[PDB]
Amino acid sequence: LIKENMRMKVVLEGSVNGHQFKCTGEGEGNPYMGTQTMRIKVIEGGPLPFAFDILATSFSRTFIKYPKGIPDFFKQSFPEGFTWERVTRYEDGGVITVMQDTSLEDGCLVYHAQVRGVNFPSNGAVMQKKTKGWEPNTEMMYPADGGLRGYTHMALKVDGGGHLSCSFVTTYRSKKTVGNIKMPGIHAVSHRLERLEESDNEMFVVQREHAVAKFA
Repeated sequence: LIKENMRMKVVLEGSVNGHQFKCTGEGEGNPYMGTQTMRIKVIEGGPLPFAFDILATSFSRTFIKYPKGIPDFFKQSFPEGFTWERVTRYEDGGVITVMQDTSLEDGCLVYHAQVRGVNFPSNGAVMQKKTKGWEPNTEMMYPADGGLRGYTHMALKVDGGGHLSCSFVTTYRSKKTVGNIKMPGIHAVSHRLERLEESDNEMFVVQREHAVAKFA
């Protein structure tokens, strides 16, 4: 069901520091090479009064390059797909909670994400739009009662050479109601999320990710 070329579409909605918004995206990638690109529009609430970087990691686990010898939980979850649930905590006080659903409809991956961010300091880099993308990172993946827990410590780059550290656990759960899933062992996933394009007030963003599974 997961072909060498797959398309995806996404709706992402919620609020950060009380500011309500909605974004829509579409893209494509090669799930077996771990590559994808997505074009994203802010369709409600724009221009956002915060860095889009905080939303960027919420827009795609089907596109990880897994070796033969590490079972691929996400690809095996289809046709039904999977969900993920995350709480991201930032060094300077912001917390963002995300719930995501991943499905497959008529050959296309479809994503719905609900986001709620609070307590980002008003004078901090997020709310002042002084960030400059994510450092590449490695997500540890742990098997947990028929799902996976991912654990990431990520650094958001900020103007003037700083970074904001953030951490999170992600809970990945299968939606499969018929069929089997071969569970992997502990492993890691290397991520590079790159901003390719943006409009002036980040109302339009193109980003790409490269994700590769490796032994831990």
